[PDB]
Amino acid sequence: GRDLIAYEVKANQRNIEDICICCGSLQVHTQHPLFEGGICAPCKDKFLDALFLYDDDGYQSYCSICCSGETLLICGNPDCTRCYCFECVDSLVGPGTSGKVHAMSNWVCYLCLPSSRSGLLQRRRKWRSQLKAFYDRESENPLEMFETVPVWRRQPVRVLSLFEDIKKELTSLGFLESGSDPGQLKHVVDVTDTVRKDVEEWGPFDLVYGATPPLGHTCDRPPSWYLFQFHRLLQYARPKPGSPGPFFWMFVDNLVLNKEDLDVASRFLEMEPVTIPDVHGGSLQNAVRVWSNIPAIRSRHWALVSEEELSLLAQNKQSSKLAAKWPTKLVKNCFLPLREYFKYFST
Amino acid sequence: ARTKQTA
Ligand SMILES: [Zn+2]
Ligand SMILES: [Zn+2]
Ligand SMILES: [Zn+2]
Repeated sequence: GRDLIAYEVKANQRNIEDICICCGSLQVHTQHPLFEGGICAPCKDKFLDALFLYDDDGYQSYCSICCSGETLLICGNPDCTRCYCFECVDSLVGPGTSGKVHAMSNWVCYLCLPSSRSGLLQRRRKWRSQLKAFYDRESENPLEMFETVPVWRRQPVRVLSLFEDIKKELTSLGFLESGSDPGQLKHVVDVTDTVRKDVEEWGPFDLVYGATPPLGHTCDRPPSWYLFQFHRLLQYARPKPGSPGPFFWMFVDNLVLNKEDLDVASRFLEMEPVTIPDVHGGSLQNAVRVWSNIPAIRSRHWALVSEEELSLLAQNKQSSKLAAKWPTKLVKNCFLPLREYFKYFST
Repeated sequence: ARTKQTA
């Protein structure tokens, strides 16, 4: 119905807010987050279905407006990750724009330029908030949803990682400067004697990461321990009640905890794990169980894996002199959604 | 612009 939408507005004199700018329908549900206009049920359920879905490339996965899986025009800015759908542009901005755009060399999306309006596309007044605001109101089991952050108010990320050194990764992700001194990352291996007072003085935190030691057991400390200490420490790390809230935490397991000692973890962390596998074309090299508050991490789950598989997968590894090489690659991209909250450092 | 499509 997209070809008709533009008529409806300049002809039947409707108010965009009355046509699902996604699929140009007339049976609206509740207005559209990002741009001026409404949303149909079938269309909304999808908007949700893919909110912070990113890809190896590093950009968002679906159309910023319609959630189309087709080809997408990407922003030319490095602060932006949003991508815009061919038809969407054309159908709402004006005809023959996706042309002009695929033409342009230095493009800046709609949620990036000075002028508020282009064609019929109208970037809401202060959307970012209205977005989350939507999330809550519209999903059926809302989760921790933190308002996003305009490119100019994005201070650097302050991280604390227990047992495992992330640096290398968040570095490659564009989260850390090149200056390895004020480096907002604190690593600490032993915390058995650490008190809430320490953590507090340790400078306030934005992200607390942490994870169990690998299969190549080098440190003798009952797995379940880590789960526990991590938990503790975290509360310390948290912020003084009522403060804004850009606050994220994650705990990872390389299949080192067992059924019991795990059903535990999930109770303390308050969320069923999210096992992420490493593919090799049919085979299965490694895997990783995860816990976190980071935007949509409960979508990158591969129910395509079975317990009885891992149990064995964890047999051919304790059967060699493998290196404690920690399976980074797995989560590296999980952190992507954050690019929308903290400062990014161009390489 | 720059293009891209994912599965
Ligand atoms: Zn629709
Ligand atoms: Zn942009
Ligand atoms: Zn679109």
